Amino acid sequence: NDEIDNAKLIMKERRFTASYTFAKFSTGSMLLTKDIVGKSGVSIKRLPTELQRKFLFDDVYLDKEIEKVTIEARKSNPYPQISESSLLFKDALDYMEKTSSDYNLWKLSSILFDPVSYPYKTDNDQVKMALLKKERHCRLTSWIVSQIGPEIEEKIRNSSNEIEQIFLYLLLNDVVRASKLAIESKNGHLSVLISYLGSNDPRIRDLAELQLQKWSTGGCSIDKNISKIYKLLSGSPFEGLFSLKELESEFSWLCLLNLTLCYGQIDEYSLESLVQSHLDKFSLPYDDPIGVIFQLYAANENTEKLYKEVRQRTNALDVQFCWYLIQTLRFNGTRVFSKETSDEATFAFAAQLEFAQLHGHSLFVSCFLNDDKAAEDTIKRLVMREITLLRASTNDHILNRLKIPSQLIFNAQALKDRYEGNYLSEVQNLLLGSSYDLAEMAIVTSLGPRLLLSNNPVQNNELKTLREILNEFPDSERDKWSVSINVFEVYLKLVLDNVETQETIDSLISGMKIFYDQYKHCREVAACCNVMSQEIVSKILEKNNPSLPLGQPEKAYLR
Amino acid sequence: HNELIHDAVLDYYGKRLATCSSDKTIKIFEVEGETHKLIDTLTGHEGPVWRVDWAHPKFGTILASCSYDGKVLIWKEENGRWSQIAVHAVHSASVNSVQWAPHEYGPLLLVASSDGKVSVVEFKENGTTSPIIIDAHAIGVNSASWAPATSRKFVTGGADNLVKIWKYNSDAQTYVLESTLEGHSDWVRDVAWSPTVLLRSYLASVSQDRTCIIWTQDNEQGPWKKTLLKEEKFPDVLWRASWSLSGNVLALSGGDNKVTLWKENLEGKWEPAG
Amino acid sequence: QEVLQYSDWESDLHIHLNQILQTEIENYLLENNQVGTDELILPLPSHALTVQEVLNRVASRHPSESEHPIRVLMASVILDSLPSVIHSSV
Repeated sequence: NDEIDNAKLIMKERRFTASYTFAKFSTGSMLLTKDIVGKSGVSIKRLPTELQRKFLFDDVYLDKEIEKVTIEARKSNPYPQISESSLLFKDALDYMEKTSSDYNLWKLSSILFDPVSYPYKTDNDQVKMALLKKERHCRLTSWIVSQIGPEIEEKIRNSSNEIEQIFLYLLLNDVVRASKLAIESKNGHLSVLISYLGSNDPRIRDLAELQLQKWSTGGCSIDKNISKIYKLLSGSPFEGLFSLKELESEFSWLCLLNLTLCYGQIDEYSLESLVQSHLDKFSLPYDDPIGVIFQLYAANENTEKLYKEVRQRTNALDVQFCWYLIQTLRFNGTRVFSKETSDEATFAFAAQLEFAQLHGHSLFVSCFLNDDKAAEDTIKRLVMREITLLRASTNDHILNRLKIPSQLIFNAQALKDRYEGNYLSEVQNLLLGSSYDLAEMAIVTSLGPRLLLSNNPVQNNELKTLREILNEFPDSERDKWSVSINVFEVYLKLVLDNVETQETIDSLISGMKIFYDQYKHCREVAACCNVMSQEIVSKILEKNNPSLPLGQPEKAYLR
Repeated sequence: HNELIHDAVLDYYGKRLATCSSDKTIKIFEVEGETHKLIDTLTGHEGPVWRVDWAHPKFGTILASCSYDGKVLIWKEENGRWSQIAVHAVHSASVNSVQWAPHEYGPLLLVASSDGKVSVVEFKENGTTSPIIIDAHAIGVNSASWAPATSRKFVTGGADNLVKIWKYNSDAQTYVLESTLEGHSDWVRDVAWSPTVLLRSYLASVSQDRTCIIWTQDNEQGPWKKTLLKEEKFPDVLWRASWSLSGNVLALSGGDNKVTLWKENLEGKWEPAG
Repeated sequence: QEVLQYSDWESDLHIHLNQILQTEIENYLLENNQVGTDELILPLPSHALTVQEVLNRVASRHPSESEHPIRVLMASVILDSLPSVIHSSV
């Protein structure tokens, strides 16, 4: 009516246009949107993961990681960190769905960024390195070889010439079938002439280049098949008169990395430079997850810097994989990474887990964080928020025994389960909690508004045992005392005894008068001081007061 | 009412929720899911209710409640029943903010009002409200969020359009004017400081100009840097802003219902995210 | 905490001992009757306070002045218990 014009005017001073919604955060970091299906009139929308991985809902994967990392209690801040990361990429070959090319991503990191196993001994430190070089190379090339296997046979059916069948059965590596048709094309030197996988010879390099150059002279029908044979043979599979950047479809980019890696001369020039030597001619996929692994292998010490670049564009280094890579190798100091990129990957990852709704899996990611402030206060804040996730499995109690200074989750329980109905239940488990201090006058803001008990000499002797918890607490500077808190304990000695006290016995009418200069929080903490006056009549003469409601305070109690 | 809802904010536990409206009440609807449960309807107000906030828990859960009439009602459960234990009514005009101090700091509710005033409610020794009157904006102070530790600190949002940062000193006893910001040209709605768990705070200082200017501090000792959520006037006008406890993700709902999960990426681009 | 400016063993003890005499003068003045019920706005602390027990407060508070034995000699003359200190130091 006029309440239309009124409401208008108020939200001129709020300046709101009338049609209000809001989005808030709850306690698991998810949204609360106004939708009139709620009984508040708001309903919770559970926020979804930045990147979905299947084994960030797998408890086994998390507890494996705990047991494959060196947990410290950090010397600066006891709240737990990680000294050294003994992570491996074969931890994710226990887990991950096995038909994603994620499994392929995990597989590829295992061969490169976790180094070969060495079962040989050497007598020279020049062959020490060569044997580790060949071992990683065949590993590398056997994984490539299986994943080009179909792609080799496609280009077998996209050709038809007999030298093509010899040439391409050599790359799919089946020498006994390679020379079979070489007998029927009339060859005894081209039947094998692709076979340099562990052979380096500088002479045939020369042969392959001269062979190109005689054919160029104008006219004559010269084989462009024998020219690919002598392209692989020259030691330089692009340069010359003929080239493999004119084959954009009679080989794939992935077969081409293999051609540079084994027919650039495996051991005459290093591995990773020839990986980079492919990535000059061609720029690899950002959306095939295995393409990116060979870029960040093409880059050695600029792995950290290619990560920041590929990331400006589409990601296949998306936040789980980069997290795993940087946090293995920056603790190790084998591949360099910036400590600031370390911090962004870690932090970003804890966000995705808090869309995953797991407080513990996040708590463990704060451990890799070694900024002393962040890995103090992220740990505190998690624990007092959602206590309830942290108790639920025995994986959860190994999150609760990183080097948790268990007791911390118990000191957040008695802050959590506290409510105003059962204030006294958990302020009791601050008192009897017995790792606390300053619960000594806090029990007095529960048991002052209801000095109701169960009022026998077993509850009162039990309440003796409760004011001895007071002295169990550590003793503070200028705080902690028991010379006015034994007031309520010398009360439990004049309530099992009759004897009129002129303070021949007690500090308790004095103790009430101190308790009308003490009462702090609440004026029913001041009026209980008036109620405990009344429960002790003929045992005092009332130099305090008994407890608008006047009609019957009783002004006669003296003798 | 529950259909032109203007606030619904939870406690730090996330188990208790208090929703207000144009109902002239505070219908307490705690979180049991998308079902919530009435415990009491608190009548004490006259006129539209704007903001409530439960206490941060180390000094109870204690519901303030600010409203048209002039009144901030301190409600507290005391022996399983409620009782308005103080009244904090030192204002005449529309009271527009109530936000408790976080339980990294002590008992310091922050009341703000478009009468010109901020009021730093000092809880005395029976819970007896006593404010020190300060001014931030002299058209009216429409909002007031706290700055926790990513001494005491807060932020207020202008009806003068300025977003003034306020920082406590104990040799002058009040909030020293730390700095003054302005990229705004119609009035501020909500000034939301981020609770990041590390050195970083962005401030989505929400404005009526159909724009929200995200001031950014990359680390706290980096300065306030002008960036925009997007670099155009929005079709409609923009409402309540929040920042997460861990991740620092923006969340706002628009007039057309612009869902916002646009967090600042590497490249410095407020980038859509989960 | 702003009657502390030296914050050490003896700075605690001064302010401590101030309250020991200030409770007990009102008691003494209740014998001599300068305390009544028109003589307060706040009920009087007619508890007598003990010297040695508030020294055990001080001692546990500052093990930074337990390393100064002279600061321990200082304590013991206000206790007035000179053989006991001299027997603990041989």
